[PDB]
Amino acid sequence: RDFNNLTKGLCTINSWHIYGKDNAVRIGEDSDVLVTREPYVSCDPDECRFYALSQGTTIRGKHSNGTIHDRSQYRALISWPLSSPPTVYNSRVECIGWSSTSCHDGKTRMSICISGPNNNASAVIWYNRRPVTEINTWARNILRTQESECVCHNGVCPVVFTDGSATGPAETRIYYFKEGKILKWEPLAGTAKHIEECSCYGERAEITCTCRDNWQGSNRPVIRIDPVAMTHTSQYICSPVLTDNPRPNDPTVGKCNDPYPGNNNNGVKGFSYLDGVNTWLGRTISIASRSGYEMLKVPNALTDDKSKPTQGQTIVLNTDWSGYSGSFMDYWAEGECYRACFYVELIRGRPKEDKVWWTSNSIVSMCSSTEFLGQWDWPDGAKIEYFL
Amino acid sequence: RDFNNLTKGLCTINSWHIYGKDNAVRIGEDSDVLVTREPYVSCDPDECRFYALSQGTTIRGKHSNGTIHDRSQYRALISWPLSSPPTVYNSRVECIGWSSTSCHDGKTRMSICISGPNNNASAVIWYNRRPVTEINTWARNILRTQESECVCHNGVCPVVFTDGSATGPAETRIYYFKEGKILKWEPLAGTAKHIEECSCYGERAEITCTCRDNWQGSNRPVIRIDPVAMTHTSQYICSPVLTDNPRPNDPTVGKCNDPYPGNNNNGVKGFSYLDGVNTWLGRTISIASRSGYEMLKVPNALTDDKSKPTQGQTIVLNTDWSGYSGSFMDYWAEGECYRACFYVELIRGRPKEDKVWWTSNSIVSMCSSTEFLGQWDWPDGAKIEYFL
Amino acid sequence: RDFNNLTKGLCTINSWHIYGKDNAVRIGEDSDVLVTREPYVSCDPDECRFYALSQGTTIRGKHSNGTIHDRSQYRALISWPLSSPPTVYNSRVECIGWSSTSCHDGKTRMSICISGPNNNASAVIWYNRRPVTEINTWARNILRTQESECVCHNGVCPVVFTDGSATGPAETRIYYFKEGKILKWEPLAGTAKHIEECSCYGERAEITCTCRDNWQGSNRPVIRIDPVAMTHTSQYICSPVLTDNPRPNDPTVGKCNDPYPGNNNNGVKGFSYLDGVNTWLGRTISIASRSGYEMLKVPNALTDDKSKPTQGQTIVLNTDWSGYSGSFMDYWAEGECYRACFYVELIRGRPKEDKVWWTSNSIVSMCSSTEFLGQWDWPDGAKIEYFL
Amino acid sequence: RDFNNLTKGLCTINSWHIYGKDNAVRIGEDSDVLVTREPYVSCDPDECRFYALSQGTTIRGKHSNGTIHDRSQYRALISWPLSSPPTVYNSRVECIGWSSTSCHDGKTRMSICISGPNNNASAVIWYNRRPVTEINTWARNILRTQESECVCHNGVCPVVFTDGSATGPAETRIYYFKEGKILKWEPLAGTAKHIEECSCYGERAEITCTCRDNWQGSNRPVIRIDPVAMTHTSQYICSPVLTDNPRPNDPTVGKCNDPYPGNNNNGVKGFSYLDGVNTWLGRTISIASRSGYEMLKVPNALTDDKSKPTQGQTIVLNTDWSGYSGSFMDYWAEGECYRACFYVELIRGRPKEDKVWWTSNSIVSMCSSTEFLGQWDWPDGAKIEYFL
Ligand SMILES: *[C@@H]1O[C@H](CO)[C@@H](O[C@@H]2O[C@H](CO)[C@@H](O[C@@H]3O[C@H](CO[C@H]4O[C@H](CO)[C@@H](O)[C@H](O)[C@@H]4O)[C@@H](O)[C@H](O[C@H]4O[C@H](CO)[C@@H](O)[C@H](O)[C@@H]4O[C@H]4O[C@H](CO)[C@@H](O)[C@H](O)[C@@H]4O[C@H]4O[C@H](CO)[C@@H](O)[C@H](O)[C@@H]4O)[C@@H]3O)[C@H](O)[C@H]2NC(C)=O)[C@H](O)[C@H]1NC(C)=O
Ligand SMILES: *[C@@H]1O[C@H](CO)[C@@H](O[C@@H]2O[C@H](CO)[C@@H](O[C@@H]3O[C@H](CO[C@H]4O[C@H](CO)[C@@H](O)[C@H](O)[C@@H]4O)[C@@H](O)[C@H](O[C@H]4O[C@H](CO)[C@@H](O)[C@H](O)[C@@H]4O[C@H]4O[C@H](CO)[C@@H](O)[C@H](O)[C@@H]4O[C@H]4O[C@H](CO)[C@@H](O)[C@H](O)[C@@H]4O)[C@@H]3O)[C@H](O)[C@H]2NC(C)=O)[C@H](O)[C@H]1NC(C)=O
Ligand SMILES: *[C@@H]1O[C@H](CO)[C@@H](O[C@@H]2O[C@H](CO)[C@@H](O[C@@H]3O[C@H](CO[C@H]4O[C@H](CO)[C@@H](O)[C@H](O)[C@@H]4O)[C@@H](O)[C@H](O[C@H]4O[C@H](CO)[C@@H](O)[C@H](O)[C@@H]4O[C@H]4O[C@H](CO)[C@@H](O)[C@H](O)[C@@H]4O[C@H]4O[C@H](CO)[C@@H](O)[C@H](O)[C@@H]4O)[C@@H]3O)[C@H](O)[C@H]2NC(C)=O)[C@H](O)[C@H]1NC(C)=O
Ligand SMILES: *[C@@H]1O[C@H](CO)[C@@H](O[C@@H]2O[C@H](CO)[C@@H](O[C@@H]3O[C@H](CO[C@H]4O[C@H](CO)[C@@H](O)[C@H](O)[C@@H]4O)[C@@H](O)[C@H](O[C@H]4O[C@H](CO)[C@@H](O)[C@H](O)[C@@H]4O[C@H]4O[C@H](CO)[C@@H](O)[C@H](O)[C@@H]4O[C@H]4O[C@H](CO)[C@@H](O)[C@H](O)[C@@H]4O)[C@@H]3O)[C@H](O)[C@H]2NC(C)=O)[C@H](O)[C@H]1NC(C)=O
Ligand SMILES: *[C@@H]1O[C@H](CO)[C@@H](O[C@@H]2O[C@H](CO)[C@@H](O)[C@H](O)[C@H]2NC(C)=O)[C@H](O)[C@H]1NC(C)=O
Ligand SMILES: *[C@@H]1O[C@H](CO)[C@@H](O[C@@H]2O[C@H](CO)[C@@H](O)[C@H](O)[C@H]2NC(C)=O)[C@H](O)[C@H]1NC(C)=O
Ligand SMILES: CC(=O)N[C@H]1[C@H]([C@H](O)[C@H](O)CN)OC(C(=O)O)=C[C@@H]1O
Ligand SMILES: CC(=O)N[C@H]1[C@H]([C@H](O)[C@H](O)CN)OC(C(=O)O)=C[C@@H]1O
Ligand SMILES: CC(=O)N[C@H]1[C@H]([C@H](O)[C@H](O)CN)OC(C(=O)O)=C[C@@H]1O
Ligand SMILES: CC(=O)N[C@H]1[C@H]([C@H](O)[C@H](O)CN)OC(C(=O)O)=C[C@@H]1O
Ligand SMILES: *[C@@H]1O[C@H](CO)[C@@H](O)[C@H](O)[C@H]1NC(C)=O
Ligand SMILES: [Ca+2]
Ligand SMILES: [Ca+2]
Ligand SMILES: [Ca+2]
Ligand SMILES: [Ca+2]
Ligand SMILES: [Ca+2]
Repeated sequence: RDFNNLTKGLCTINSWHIYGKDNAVRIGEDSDVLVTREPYVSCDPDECRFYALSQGTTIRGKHSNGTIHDRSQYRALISWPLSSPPTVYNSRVECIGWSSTSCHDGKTRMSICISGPNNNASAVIWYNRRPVTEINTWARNILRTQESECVCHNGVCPVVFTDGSATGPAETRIYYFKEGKILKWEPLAGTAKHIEECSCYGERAEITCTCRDNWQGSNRPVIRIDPVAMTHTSQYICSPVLTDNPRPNDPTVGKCNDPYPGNNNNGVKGFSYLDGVNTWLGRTISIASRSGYEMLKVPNALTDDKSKPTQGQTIVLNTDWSGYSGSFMDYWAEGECYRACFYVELIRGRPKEDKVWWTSNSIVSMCSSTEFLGQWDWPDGAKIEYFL
Repeated sequence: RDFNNLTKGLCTINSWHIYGKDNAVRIGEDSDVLVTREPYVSCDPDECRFYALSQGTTIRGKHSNGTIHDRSQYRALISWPLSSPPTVYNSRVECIGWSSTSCHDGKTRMSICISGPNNNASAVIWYNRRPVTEINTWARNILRTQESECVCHNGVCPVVFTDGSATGPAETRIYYFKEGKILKWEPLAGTAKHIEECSCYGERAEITCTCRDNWQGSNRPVIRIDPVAMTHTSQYICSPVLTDNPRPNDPTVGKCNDPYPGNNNNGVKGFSYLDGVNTWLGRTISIASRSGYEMLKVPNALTDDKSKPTQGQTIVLNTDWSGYSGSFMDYWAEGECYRACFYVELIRGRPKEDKVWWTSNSIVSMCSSTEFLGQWDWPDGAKIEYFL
Repeated sequence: RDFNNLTKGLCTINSWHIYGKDNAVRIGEDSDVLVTREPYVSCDPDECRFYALSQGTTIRGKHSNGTIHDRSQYRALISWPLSSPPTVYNSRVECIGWSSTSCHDGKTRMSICISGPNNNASAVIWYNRRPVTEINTWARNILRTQESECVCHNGVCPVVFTDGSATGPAETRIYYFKEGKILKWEPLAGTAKHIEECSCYGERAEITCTCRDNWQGSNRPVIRIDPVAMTHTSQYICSPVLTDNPRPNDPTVGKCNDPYPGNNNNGVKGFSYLDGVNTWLGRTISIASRSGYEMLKVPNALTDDKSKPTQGQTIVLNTDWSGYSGSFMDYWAEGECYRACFYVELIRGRPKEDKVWWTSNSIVSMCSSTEFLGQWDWPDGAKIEYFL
Repeated sequence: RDFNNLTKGLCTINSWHIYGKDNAVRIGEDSDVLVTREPYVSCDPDECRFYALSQGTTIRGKHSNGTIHDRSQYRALISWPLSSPPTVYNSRVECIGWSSTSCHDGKTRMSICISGPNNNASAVIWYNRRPVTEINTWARNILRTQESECVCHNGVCPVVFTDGSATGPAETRIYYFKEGKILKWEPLAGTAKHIEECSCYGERAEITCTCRDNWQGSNRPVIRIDPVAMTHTSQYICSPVLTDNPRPNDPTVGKCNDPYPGNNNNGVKGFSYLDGVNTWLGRTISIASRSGYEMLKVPNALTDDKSKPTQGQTIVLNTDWSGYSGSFMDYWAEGECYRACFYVELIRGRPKEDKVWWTSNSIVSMCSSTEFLGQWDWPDGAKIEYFL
């Protein structure tokens, strides 16, 4: 109807309740479930759906062999009903490509897919399910974007892209789209030194993105965007509670304007909700691999370089595989505040489970509760041996 | 449009006509049908659908091994088109969890799913397909609810929950929700001594629930709710025609305010329509197991401790497996009265049929007729041997 | 919107064009297609769909063994998109039972399914997808109905039922329903001596049904109904071009008011369009079995006992299996006349092809053209050997 | 709402961006994907879908054996969601037949399917999903049409048909339909000597069709239609850049009004966008077989007999199989110009890959960009060996 405006603040997060879970790998053992990875969740004014990058083959299909690879001509951004698995028969293709983002502006949806060879990729921006704008690679080195939803404010939907090295300085740009057209773009500014896969959310006319510094940081870079002025700033989460992976053990003091050292050229897409005392960080339990997942309440994590946890909640046990994680919220829910939500990608198969030739995942998603709810762990649930 | 009000009385039940049957286990022998249990039926103003707790795997899938277990992280409340089987491709997830209830208030639907470990479960109340309220376990011992539809009156939808022992006194609460928010809750009152899995229906601004006294009763406890005053009473069906299972043989006089003895710590979800002479009780034919199913007209069963049958109808032969049963009605049908309906869960597999490693069910459902219709029996129809 | 009225006459039939074909058995060899039989086609104001009695199992499923049987608790009337096959995932259950009819009155649809044991069957009449009326068996000997669409005029939808012997006089009734309620019913009148499976159509406020005299007639009985006066007449098609099956060879003079002799206690559901010179009869090519299918223009067939063909069109070769056939028309099409249509059930499996343990069918459907179109034959197309 | 009018001109084509890709053969290796061929794409005012001629069997199905054949009673025009594969469960049958065309006029869709034996075929024209007009074969030698979308202007939708020899002069007709009824038809005029499978598009009240001269031409015949005057002209693309297949090597001067010689009695459906300097031609890279695919910017190709490429883009490598290609545009997109689009049919199986007994394809589709985008190649992606 009218463009949505980020007029509410976040609800108080006292715990996390189960929101969605598709048990895709369990079900796909004996049904036509597509192989995927890089999932996320995004809402329309009347529905919330699961999203992911399909690999263009079912898990039991022979073409599942080799799906550990990230970029192929057989990938596409698909969406499907909440908590259902991504099947051949219920998956709606939003666009073709191996890197994506998508968000609804209140009137209709914008989806972006990047495709092409490493030195000649291009982004196609779709709006109202039609292609509207295209952007060619500017650094000719894997043009790539969020892998989770973007956020809109009065028609303006900022999106973070990176083109260039994954192990040195790269060329990150913040594009401001409206109805799929480019209003403006700016090069990354601030103190974040490397940006990849931003996880964003909005509240009170401000959009916050927690990203991945693949080059040197084990703390996460943060980009805060003003969608009206179409400007931004960047820094790192100050807190010593490190949230990338792999990462060194937690120190007692973090870094606010530089990558916290110890691990180079690697990382995992992640997220956080930075809202004063109502601050919660997500991270893998393991400092070595994408194992387990927990939420930690770390008051003022963004600005306090000595901030430590005051509460927490385990989402996935350290004895279970996790993966990417990102933020989304139902901006069209009732009430006076936006309920923070996130999803965790539960990766199965290669490289951790190499008895199978494929790599896929299932999804688990939670939203915040003002109650202090009891906790459960939520594993993918499949038995690899069944696939042998 | 407007909240539905229970303005009609029940139609006269002179017999039962076939309403729906999904033949899920038969069909699922060679199609992607989800393993389920704890099914029910519930209507929206423009459609009636089947509901159940999925086990997050197909019947032929290898992950079907172990589905005799009731609570796992892979369960979810799903709904699907009337008389179709619950397939991977047509099942809509309403929420995640291992205990549920759901009902439409005339404007939109409220669904409730409980999840978590035994000592830390929580209920999430969804309204208009969005999470609205959460309730943490109060007795830290398997927070659980109806496993069949709730009933609404002018926006108020009462729901019965139990937390605590299944073999001694527990903490049952009646919650009064409106638009997914809690208006009030009260602890169970009256003479019912233990409450589990209430089966409810409404007529003339009163909601009647027939439940399961797992601890000591072979007669069924009854909770009658006033959704306007938001108050209730409880007692037992007085009739000597005992309807739980397992149960002792029928005596000549029942008990009105105490559990009828003979069988402890066990039972099955069941239901009844208590409307003076127009009273009909459902029960398994077997007093020992979930075998067979019959409807018995027992005038004034609720208040007459010597009431015996005056008419009956066999639904499932004693040589066929039955299971849970519950009430629902299409509150949005035409006419001057509400047509009583019920479903019977036809459980197949473990523990009765242990040649297979799974446990699932199909559904059969009937509604009342003012005619005196001929009767047929309605078995699940599948051949276990085909699954070997 | 408003009830449809049969205000148009039939279009001139100069030939038949292909309308729909689902290739169900071919496709079902490797997909989840339900076993069916007794199919038909019926239109809603905005869509035309295929209908049939499912057997509650897929063709490749092990439960397909035994589907030669006509009445079981696993059957149901299902409908699905035009020319798609009846799959587990796209079939919508209209009601439960082993004999049916269905028709749209312009506002909504009425569907009728009969179920139960041979001596205690009952019909449930659904309207607007809700059960409204029930009728108990009156002769306690396989209450049965059309197996093809009924026809409505200003809300009144007549339906022909038969209860009683299939090899002697039976009790046939014409019920006049409106909004699923019984307005009136009358016992069969006229000279038709036995009635089963009527195939009907309407034009100019008159409904014509061509049925099956199972007891003695090889010519087909005809019931003409006035839906306003709610009265009818019956006779036989006078023409010597005999259209039931099995049947004796064609004579030079038929019978107008009595069954044409030669074959007893057997037959096949069939149809015709009786409109003066614009008269076309359908029939199997074989006089011995349900083999082949042809349309013959037989001017004044209904009233001329010496009428012979003046034109024809082969639909299915005598070297291919056919089966039931019936009439339907899209009463909501544009133009000044109703275009006559029909379907032919292409039965595969038992008893003619007993190397497989199942019995199913596919559907082929045609409508009339005012052009004189070239002809093709339309076989089921499946290879039984593939199923071995 | 109102009939669409071709009021815009083509957007400037500076490159081609990926639009859709269904990876049908890859996915169908382990899911119920229908065997097809002769695909295309066509838009409705609110959705764009993939179209193709099904073979009435899945790829893994045993009935896939023999699908190299073009005309059978088991074929049908089906459509399905953009970039999804054509599955048994998501494919909507538009009509029955082995040659087709389809287009939306702004209000509703017209679909045409031709069926029958070679000497007695007939076309049935459907409008608003109902059969409206039928046309009998006029030359009794494989009545055939476009195999890609038609184009409408103010309700008038011209369609090119050919009946007669494929290796000598034939009888081509241009039919002008409106609401599925024939307004007028004319015999082919101009200098094109043989016409088959026209690929059309519209801009500024003119419809341009690039077809296939199967008899003698390696250059492509072009028919330009005035849908208001309902008249046309025909010629050949003058350019020496030859675009049919097989074909001789490119000369330095082409032919404007006669077939360019060198290859007889063969060809492939193809297309082009003829718009002055904004002219782009599609063609297989191989001059011998349906291998590879490229787009070439050939300014004034239609009228300049010496025109050579000034820019290009590879779509499919010469080491990958291609096939048919055709034009379509989303006439209902926003903006001031129509964005040129095309699809390429990626044929797999027989005759090029005869280790399998079937012939099918997948689809890849692109639209133009005003940017100069980097290029990628888009193969079908399946491994034939997996099917052995
Ligand atoms: C029923 O359900 C309820 C609701 O969930 C359950 O109650 C919950 O219980 C949780 C577990 O006990 C609890 O979560 C913990 O909260 C701690 C914060 O609370 C405590 O501190 C504050 C502040 O002084 C007090 O006010 C408060 O009262 C508590 O005492 C967190 O500190 C916990 O997280 C830390 O521990 C877990 C291991 O359990 C780690 O995985 C996590 O990463 C944290 O520890 C690491 O990081 C810190 C920060 O840098 C380091 O100091 C520390 O050494 C650890 O570092 C190592 O490990 C990390 C990760 O592997 C690695 O990166 C690093 O390098 C080091 O190797 C935890 O979050 C909930 O808050 C609580 N909720 C409520 C409402 O009560 C209840 O138990 C359930 N009931 C039953 C019967 O089960
Ligand atoms: C065509 O269709 C029609 C329509 O369905 C068919 O007609 C129906 O026929 C039914 C079966 O005959 C009939 O159902 C029975 O009705 C009895 C009530 O009617 C009779 O009593 C009244 C009152 O005096 C009379 O007015 C009336 O005229 C009749 O005489 C019920 O009593 C029957 O239920 C009892 O029997 C069945 C076994 O058949 C048990 O399964 C059931 O539980 C009841 O019996 C148990 O319970 C009582 C109550 O405590 C005990 O007293 C008794 O000993 C039994 O207890 C044992 O078993 C239970 C269960 O296992 C166990 O818990 C306990 O411990 C003990 O071990 C039955 O309901 C329909 O009413 C009738 N309908 C109509 C409209 O006529 C017709 O036959 C069909 N035609 C054909 C040709 O098939
Ligand atoms: C391109 O397509 C066009 C369009 O379809 C093709 O043209 C069509 O060709 C058809 C076949 O030739 C033709 O159909 C036949 O029409 C006959 C009627 O036309 C003739 O008679 C009239 C009247 O005098 C003339 O005006 C007219 O010009 C013709 O001469 C029918 O009589 C035909 O049906 C009879 O024959 C077929 C066998 O071919 C039987 O299957 C059928 O049942 C009819 O014969 C039986 O029944 C009669 C009636 O009782 C008996 O008299 C007779 O002995 C047969 O009885 C035996 O068989 C039956 C069935 O098994 C059994 O029950 C009984 O006991 C006996 O054993 C036939 O319908 C179309 O009308 C014609 N259409 C047009 C517009 O022209 C064209 O050929 C195609 N082109 C190519 C190149 O292929
Ligand atoms: C990142 O992406 C960008 C964007 O895609 C990439 O840049 C693109 O690069 C393309 C390949 O280099 C280029 O495409 C070529 O363009 C040529 C036209 O440009 C040139 O000429 C003009 C005019 O003088 C100049 O202005 C311009 O600057 C260039 O110099 C075309 O001529 C090319 O097509 C010809 O070559 C290809 C083989 O590469 C053939 O397949 C094709 O059919 C053409 O050649 C045949 O046909 C002609 C015409 O008759 C004959 O003269 C010739 O001998 C060939 O004939 C044989 O082969 C055919 C086919 O098999 C057969 O039928 C015949 O009988 C003969 O056997 C080609 O289209 C893009 O334009 C360019 N785009 C842009 C915006 O720059 C960039 O490289 C990528 N970056 C990286 C790092 O990869
Ligand atoms: C979001 O905020 C903008 C204010 O900028 C609102 O957009 C005014 O809205 C009315 C109705 O659409 C128009 O008459 C104005 O011209 C609108 N736009 C602007 C840019 O001034 C918008 O309505 C708000 N969204 C919601 C849901 O209230
Ligand atoms: C079919 O015929 C009946 C005439 O009997 C029409 O029903 C009059 O229609 C208007 C609008 O619905 C009302 O004000 C009258 O009272 C209607 N009914 C009767 C029974 O008199 C009906 O509209 C016709 N159907 C169509 C499509 O025109
Ligand atoms: C466009 C692309 O390839 N994205 C990939 C991303 C990228 O490699 C990383 O951001 C370092 N540059 O890494 C991962 C990953 O599981 O780690 C998966 C993504 O598919
Ligand atoms: C929440 C839960 O576990 N419910 C289970 C219920 C419960 O055990 C009983 O109410 C006794 N407490 O029993 C049964 C059962 O088939 O008997 C199945 C339910 O899944
Ligand atoms: C209700 C019922 O059984 N109908 C059956 C019908 C019936 O036997 C016949 O009308 C003679 N009475 O016959 C046939 C048949 O293929 O011949 C199939 C139907 O399923
Ligand atoms: C109606 C029909 O058969 N069309 C066929 C067409 C035709 O043979 C050609 O136009 C020469 N006449 O050829 C091809 C082909 O792959 O080459 C496929 C089409 O199915
Ligand atoms: C089918 O059922 C019959 C009868 O029970 C049995 O003899 C036969 O072996 C069965 N065949 C299969 C393939 O199940
Ligand atoms: Ca399968
Ligand atoms: Ca890092
Ligand atoms: Ca009990
Ligand atoms: Ca007969
Ligand atoms: Ca040629």
